[PDB]
Amino acid sequence: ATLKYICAECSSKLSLSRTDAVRCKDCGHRILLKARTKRLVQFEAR
Amino acid sequence: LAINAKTITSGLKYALATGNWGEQKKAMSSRAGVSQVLNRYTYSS
Amino acid sequence: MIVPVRCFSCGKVVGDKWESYLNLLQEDELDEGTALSRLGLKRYCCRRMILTHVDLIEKFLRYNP
Amino acid sequence: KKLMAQIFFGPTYYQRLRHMVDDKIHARARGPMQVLTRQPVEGRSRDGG
Amino acid sequence: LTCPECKVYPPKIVERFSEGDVVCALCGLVLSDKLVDTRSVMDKKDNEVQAAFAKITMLCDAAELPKIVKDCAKEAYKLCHDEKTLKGKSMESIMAASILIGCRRAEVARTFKEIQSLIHVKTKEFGKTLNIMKNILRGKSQNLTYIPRFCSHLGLPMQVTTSAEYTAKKCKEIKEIAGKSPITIAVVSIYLNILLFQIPITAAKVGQTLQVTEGTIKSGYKILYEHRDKLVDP
Amino acid sequence: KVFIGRLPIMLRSKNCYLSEATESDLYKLKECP
Amino acid sequence: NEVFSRPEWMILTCLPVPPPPVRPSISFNESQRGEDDLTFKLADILKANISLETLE
Amino acid sequence: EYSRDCFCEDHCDKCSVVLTLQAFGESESTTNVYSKDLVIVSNLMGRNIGHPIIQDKEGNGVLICKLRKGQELKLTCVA
RNA sequence: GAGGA
Ligand SMILES: [Zn+2]
Ligand SMILES: [Zn+2]
Ligand SMILES: [Zn+2]
Ligand SMILES: [Zn+2]
Repeated sequence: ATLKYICAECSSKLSLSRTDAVRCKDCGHRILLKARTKRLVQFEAR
Repeated sequence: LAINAKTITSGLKYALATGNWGEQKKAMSSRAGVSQVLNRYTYSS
Repeated sequence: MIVPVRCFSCGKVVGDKWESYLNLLQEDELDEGTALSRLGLKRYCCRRMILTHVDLIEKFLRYNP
Repeated sequence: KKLMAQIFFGPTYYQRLRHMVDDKIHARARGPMQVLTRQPVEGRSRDGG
Repeated sequence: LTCPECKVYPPKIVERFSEGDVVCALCGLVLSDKLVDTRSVMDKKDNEVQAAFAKITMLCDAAELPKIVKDCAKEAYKLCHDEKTLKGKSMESIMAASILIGCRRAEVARTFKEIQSLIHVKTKEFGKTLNIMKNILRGKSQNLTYIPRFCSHLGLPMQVTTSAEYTAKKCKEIKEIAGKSPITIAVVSIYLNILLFQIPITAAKVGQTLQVTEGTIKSGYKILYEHRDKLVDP
Repeated sequence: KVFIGRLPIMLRSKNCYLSEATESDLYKLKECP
Repeated sequence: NEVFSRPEWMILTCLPVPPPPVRPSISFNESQRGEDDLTFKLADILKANISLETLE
Repeated sequence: EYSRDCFCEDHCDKCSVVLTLQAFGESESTTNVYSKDLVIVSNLMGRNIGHPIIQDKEGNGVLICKLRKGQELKLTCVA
């Protein structure tokens, strides 16, 4: 799916507004990752 | 009943985090230089 | 980490020889002198590249996510 | 052409130290100044002179 | 601060702090040349204020409260700090009032009984004092937080806690004697979840741990068993 | 019985979670062996 | 010296107050501005002097 | 054609060859990613160009990367 | 702390 955050511990998916900041709802963790973009980043082979 | 744990807690923590071996009120009279920040530049370092 | 391609100085591709090198060691019990020479790494500019590699990417592969 | 002198030659372990130059290059052409003494600020990270 | 040349009343300017100048982004004239970087006991009536500060600080220590809660309570005390509507009130009632003020404002759930176990306030003069103090601060100018505290105090896992969370969320919409002092409702939701589970924390331990009635729990449980219909997520 | 203070723990000291754990766990803890 | 240094001037009775620029106020947070060290010392001298006048 | 000579906006089939790569750690053991996994996408116009050279006797070329389980790698390249 | 030289 499209993504907004990842639980660090459970390594699943998630989405949140400016609501809670925590709680991998399953593990209830307190650290989330920012769910890598989709900008199709460009790279230079050198 | 009414024992200030924060005394020991914060005292230990502050001392470690700065390394001024002494008292939190001891600024310079406390011996300093202990408790550095674990150079992790290269495993052997 | 993973094998480098292309022995730095020499330029010869070596990024493919890694598997076979390991195989020689395990299954053939071969001696890495002769192992290298078997893969054709004649000059030490490449022999260095293989012999001394360190395959950390293994130990990276063990963190679950 | 061949060289008239032969060359010592072999592998050798070399370790790359930190402080690449890009962290030393530094140039100031009238940037910001301190508060107390109104001389240029200090530290290249702070645009110092 | 305006561009003499370009002369637009709201001046579209830029600060080239790296050069330490200020520029009329329109015409390019520099406006200001050197930009100063800045980035790095009885004679004062604060005697009572600092006595309150010290007692507040030691109380915050005892409660293990966050520095933000400590600051909020200190600020609330400073906001009142004197009034006829206060009129004394033992100087401990106001401490407890401002402490609960700080905790609520920083979103910390704290029981009047816990606060009173910290401070002898007689709890009734405390009620009046907190009322007047809240009103004063309202002039001078959300109950879910209690669950995980007790979940921890009873040693309960996070999925149990979120089950309780959803139960309490539906509690508001399930009048049919929903709350009426919803601390009882929180504790009975906890009891619902543990009874849904197989946890040997039978009512005695929870009651003696949370200083709650052994009977109000089953009083709530009576309607809770009927209410069981709207509580099954998975 | 009575709480007092809070002691920082040297890592892998007898009292640390890691003190006895094995490799695979260490990995699972995201902690380099 | 007669004109510039008479010994009684070696003991202060009036006190000059160096203006702000000598002791500027660092605004190291953006709502409040930590005052210069000297300014605290001046507050202290002023406090004590006030007190002595009171006690007299 | 050298890209600096092709007028197309940065690449075309007269000045480039597009490769692509997808890998996924379906297995439980480590999934190697070899050069041979590269796949041409752009049209070669029948020019003997761009097949990754495979001197390896085992048939899979350079070892590009290793994948554990859920790790997925998917990118496209221009030659 | 760091610290190069
Ligand atoms: Zn999680
Ligand atoms: Zn070579
Ligand atoms: Zn202008
Ligand atoms: Zn083209």
